[PDB]
Amino acid sequence: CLTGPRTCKDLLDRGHFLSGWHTIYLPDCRPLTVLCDMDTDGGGWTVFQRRVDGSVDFYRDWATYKQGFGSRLGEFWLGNDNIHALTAQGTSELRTDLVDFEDNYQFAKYRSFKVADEAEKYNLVLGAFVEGSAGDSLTFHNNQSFSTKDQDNDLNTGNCAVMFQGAWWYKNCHTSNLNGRYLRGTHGSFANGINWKSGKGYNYSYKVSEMKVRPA
Amino acid sequence: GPRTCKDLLDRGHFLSGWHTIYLPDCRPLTVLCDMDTDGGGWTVFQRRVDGSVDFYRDWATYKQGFGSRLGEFWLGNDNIHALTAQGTSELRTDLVDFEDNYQFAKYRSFKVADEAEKYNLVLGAFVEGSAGDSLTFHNNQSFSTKDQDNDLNTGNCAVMFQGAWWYKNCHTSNLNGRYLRGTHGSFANGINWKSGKGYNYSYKVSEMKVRP
Amino acid sequence: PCLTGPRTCKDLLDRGHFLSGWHTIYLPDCRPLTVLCDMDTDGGGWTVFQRRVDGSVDFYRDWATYKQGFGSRLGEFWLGNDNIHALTAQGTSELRTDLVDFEDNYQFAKYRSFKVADEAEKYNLVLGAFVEGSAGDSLTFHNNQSFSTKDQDNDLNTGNCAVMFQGAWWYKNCHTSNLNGRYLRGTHGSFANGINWKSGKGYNYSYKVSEMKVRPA
Ligand SMILES: *[C@@H]1O[C@H](CO[C@@H]2O[C@@H](C)[C@@H](O)[C@@H](O)[C@@H]2O)[C@@H](O[C@@H]2O[C@H](CO)[C@@H](O[C@@H]3O[C@H](CO[C@H]4O[C@H](CO)[C@@H](O)[C@H](O)[C@@H]4O)[C@@H](O)[C@H](O)[C@@H]3O)[C@H](O)[C@H]2NC(C)=O)[C@H](O)[C@H]1NC(C)=O
Ligand SMILES: CC(=O)N[C@H]1[C@@H](O)[C@H](O)[C@@H](CO)O[C@@H]1O
Ligand SMILES: CC(=O)N[C@H]1[C@@H](O)[C@H](O)[C@@H](CO)O[C@@H]1O
Ligand SMILES: [Ca+2]
Ligand SMILES: [Ca+2]
Ligand SMILES: [Ca+2]
Repeated sequence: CLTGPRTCKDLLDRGHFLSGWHTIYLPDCRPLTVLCDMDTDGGGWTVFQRRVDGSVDFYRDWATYKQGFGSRLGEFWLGNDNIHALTAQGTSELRTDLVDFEDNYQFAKYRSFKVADEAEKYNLVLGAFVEGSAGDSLTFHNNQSFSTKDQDNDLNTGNCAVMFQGAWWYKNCHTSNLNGRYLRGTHGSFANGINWKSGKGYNYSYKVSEMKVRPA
Repeated sequence: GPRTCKDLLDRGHFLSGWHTIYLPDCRPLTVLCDMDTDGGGWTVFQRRVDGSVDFYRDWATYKQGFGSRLGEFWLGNDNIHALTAQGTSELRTDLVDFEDNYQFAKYRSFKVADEAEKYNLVLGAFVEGSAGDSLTFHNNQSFSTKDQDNDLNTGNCAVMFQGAWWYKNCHTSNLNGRYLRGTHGSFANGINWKSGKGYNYSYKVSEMKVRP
Repeated sequence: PCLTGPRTCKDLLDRGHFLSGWHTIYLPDCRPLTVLCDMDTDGGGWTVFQRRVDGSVDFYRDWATYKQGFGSRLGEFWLGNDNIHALTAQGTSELRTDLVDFEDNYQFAKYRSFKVADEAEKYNLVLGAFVEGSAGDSLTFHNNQSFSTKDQDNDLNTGNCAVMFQGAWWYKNCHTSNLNGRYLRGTHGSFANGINWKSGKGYNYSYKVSEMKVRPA
């Protein structure tokens, strides 16, 4: 409803100062309950990805990544249809917040972030890297289909989602793997964790990870 | 508008959480929906997770419900009846020990009568379960709180085992017992499932949930 | 809609919401606000305006932030001083403090009345009789005190209490309680800069859980 809230940004302007699950209205005016981060970097971010404790299985198939999964009480992926619905007219920016197991925070911010629809297999349109202490380990994945174990759309003679137990805009294969296994800090296994290459490397799996959008 | 966690899943709520539904009498009830386990679409009426909430409670409290949407809770006997009376609901219990071993038992049908009949347990055959069958034993028995004794033992099961349950003479499951945190010396007064981890082990997590 | 609907967590309990959680109530001015209702503790029906539970949220914050509120419905939060005032402006609500240590010991402390003035009077605290509580009175001490943050010193100490004790509070000179202090996780060497309650576990112990909540008497 034109005079209803359509982003976490709106809700903030309208005086909801507490982070939490609010329902918003998408461009097409269908209602959708989302998590609003009202605290970080000015606040007003819609969170589409959350990892926090390893409670939820993220090594999932296409249908599952399509529709979303997890729990409002915990970890979740908002779902690719929704993430597209939310970024349709790409004027909204991306923030990535990582917290390690000693509670050290790092992050990264992009100017624009858009995922295409299923027809173009949730393609990643990412505008410029603006800054962040995590370094830029997403640009590398610009202009690439999203792949999962049962649907391969990567640039690797093998199946990247299996080789790195995740779901992602995989090329050959990745520099970031935020949907990887919740490995809890330093791990021997190679690059199959919640990893950000310019952050804590290919052998460290963050304690917390959030991916979130706001109109620019 | 929706009448079960099952409906909500059908209409495309894929994320577990607290949604409001509509009882067949029509009072709306905000319930926890487990959209993940075993196909999803389960309404959770009991959750233990961390020992934050006191479960050694009286009749009025078990009647109306207690605890926190943020944590542990009992949905309340009136609601559990409202919720399982009309049409047939299937039970299912998920159990997690402190060494993270997942377990369950699952029943064809599960119904609790109203207060007049003491929220009596009406249970169907065991479908399957790695936790074994530690509930059929309690079928056709009244509910008992500490302050109310409907148990078929001349002592007071509820107080001997500090919980609440359709206690008989007395129990082979005690999912509303004390949050004892794994192995305990004390006898059968924990979150215990006899064919599961035994009378001397209190699970880390416990959930009781229903689906059409 | 402002009239038909609920105005306190007490009403909601009366209306048959038996489960603790976030419900919307209507301020005396008709503005909707989403509050946390503790339907379980001490008869139930309490509106929670402060919660600490895991150390996930930064509480060492400025005036504007304490004014408007901050944190997460999923976790820790301060409801905001304007709201806490809005809620107690009619002067007839009981205060309850629920604390839990890292041994799972539960202590509480209760007061007959609790009111914070508006911003003009710097959220001045008006507190009534200590009714009882296993945690001891560590609040009466802070009667009649303005609320202070790091960037706005309104205390009775030639120095800055919020800085020294890394929190925010009705600091006097400075405190016997510091429930908005740093989440230090049990025993700490540093002096009185934790989630501390002096008559409770002392100046060198930071509780695992803390909640401050109100209910119409
Ligand atoms: C709350 O505390 C105040 C003082 O604290 C200030 O105000 C509060 C609300 C906050 O803003 C704080 O930050 C401030 O620091 C107490 O006020 C005092 O009360 C006592 C009585 O209990 C008064 O004592 C009287 O003194 C009078 C003397 O003449 C004049 O003195 C000064 C000038 O020197 C003048 O400001 C004052 O108003 C008098 O005109 C006299 O009437 C009589 O003999 C009596 O002894 C004292 O004056 C008050 N102080 C101030 C700063 O005005 C409140 O009592 C307390 N409230 C409660 C309920 O406890
Ligand atoms: C873990 C996962 O994502 N797999 C699914 C579901 O999508 C599959 O269809 C099913 C196999 O028929 O397993 C599960 O039920
Ligand atoms: C809560 C609040 O308003 N304070 C902020 C910011 O303004 C501060 O500079 C910082 C202190 O280094 O804490 C925070 O980052
Ligand atoms: Ca391939
Ligand atoms: Ca008896
Ligand atoms: Ca000062």
